[PDB]
Amino acid sequence: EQSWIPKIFKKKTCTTFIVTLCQCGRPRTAHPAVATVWDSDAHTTEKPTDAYGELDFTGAGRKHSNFLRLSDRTDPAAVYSLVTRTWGFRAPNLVVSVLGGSGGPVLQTWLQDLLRRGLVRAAQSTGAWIVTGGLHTGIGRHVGVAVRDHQMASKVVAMGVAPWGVVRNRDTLINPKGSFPARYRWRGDPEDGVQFPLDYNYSAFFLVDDGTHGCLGGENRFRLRLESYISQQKTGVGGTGIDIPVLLLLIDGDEKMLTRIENATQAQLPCLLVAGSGGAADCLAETLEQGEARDRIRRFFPKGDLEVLQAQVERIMTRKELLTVYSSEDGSEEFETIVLKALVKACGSSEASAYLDELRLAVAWNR
Amino acid sequence: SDLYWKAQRYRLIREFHSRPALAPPFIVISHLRLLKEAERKLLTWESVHKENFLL
Amino acid sequence: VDIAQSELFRGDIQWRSFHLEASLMDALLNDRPEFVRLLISHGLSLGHFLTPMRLAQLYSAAPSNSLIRNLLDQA
Ligand SMILES: Nc1ncnc2c1ncn2[C@@H]1O[C@H](COP(=O)(O)OP(=O)(O)OP(=O)(O)O)[C@@H](O)[C@H]1O
Ligand SMILES: [Ca+2]
Repeated sequence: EQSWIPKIFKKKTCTTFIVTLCQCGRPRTAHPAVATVWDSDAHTTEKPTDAYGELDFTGAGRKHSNFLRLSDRTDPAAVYSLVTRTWGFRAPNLVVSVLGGSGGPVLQTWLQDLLRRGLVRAAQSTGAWIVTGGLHTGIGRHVGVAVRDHQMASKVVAMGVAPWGVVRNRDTLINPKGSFPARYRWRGDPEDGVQFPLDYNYSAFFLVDDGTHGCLGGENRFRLRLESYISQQKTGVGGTGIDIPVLLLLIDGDEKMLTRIENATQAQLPCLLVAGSGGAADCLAETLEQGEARDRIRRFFPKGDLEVLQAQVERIMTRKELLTVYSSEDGSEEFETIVLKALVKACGSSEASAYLDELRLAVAWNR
Repeated sequence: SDLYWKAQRYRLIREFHSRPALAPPFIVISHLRLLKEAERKLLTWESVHKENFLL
Repeated sequence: VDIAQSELFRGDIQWRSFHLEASLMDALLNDRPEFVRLLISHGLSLGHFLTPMRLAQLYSAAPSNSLIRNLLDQA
């Protein structure tokens, strides 16, 4: 049944060599005989997917974790249809994405509590999809801890997206013939910098391939594409259902996060901002509540005085209706009201046909 | 007194839990014959309820 | 304590674990439940904070000829 997947999806390869070190980010013994500023598409070769399968984490686990490798230049519809149809995941009544660098090995205890209490329980009640970095690092790791903790106190499905290059122990993943089972060395002893293992809390994984040995931001384009497609997708009974709402949750970060929100805001994707998250998150919260001064302090000094960040903020404020700020309220610990308030605000309509999704969530939650 | 009895009820049960099966007149033979991750899951479960209870 | 959170933790000032380590110790020795709650609430890595020397300090802080001191002396 999976024989269609390799044909439909392709794994990119660097192919062309661009300046020992290589601009393509894959310094090997020798780039292909066929092999300036290296480009994602100009200097890449697309080959059929060779890492699709279902990971079975060593030791404790559910023995069910879909792992797929795909090129960035891929339609979000195909992956969504595959996830909905092949892997059997139910149509999500809600999908919430988590973004932010989450600087430091660990996050603030209150923030973690908010995440596990608010986000996970809310998703569990409505069976929402939680999409984060598919890596046991930074924000994605914290979410996995939250999901794991909630699971222990019993499920919730939380898919993951991560660039293929940064993944660790990719050898067991690589299988052109397919790997229905697969053993992953998730307990990777060497914390070799960029290379990371895969958190085993997530139920599915998307390995964005761009012909690189590891880099950040490669999945942003695909990530936004998938969110927009889902935002413009109906749940159940084909189109007879209702639109699937989507919300983006940002926690601290850097200019990359600021770029992501701006792209998401341009994508008509509602966004929510957590107060006290940190750099790249507090600045926007203050603006909703000089701009160069905040960038100096709210954002890191490097490029803080740069007006590119200020210009993005102005564009961000230009569509401030779509986004909003979740005030911690001294640790409110509840945000279903905040999420509903955001979605209704983002709707900006009156036909009441686009509010069924918000109504259902309002019903699912006790609010 | 009611609370005290309820408490003593355990002491009774423990006493008979370990007693040899046979009766006193035949108890002699019994005397002669006499001569992890789940825990982590459990603890997490306890804490969650505590946290909910306090909140 | 309310003043400290209102003023010292209004958010206009950052903080560090080493900054709060001394204050935490004082609160524990002085029996300030509200403060210790507040300090821990401010993202303090307790595990990395506690030290056997500090632990000894706390026990040494027993009140005068307190019963605990008698037990410690006997120990
Ligand atoms: N993909 C992952 N990689 C590493 N650790 C993970 C991953 N997913 C979950 N974890 C959990 O994160 C923690 C990793 O740190 P570490 O293993 O040192 O901690 P631990 O729970 O005290 O166990 P250990 O005895 O293995 O040290 C463990 O709890 C591990 O179960
Ligand atoms: Ca809607």
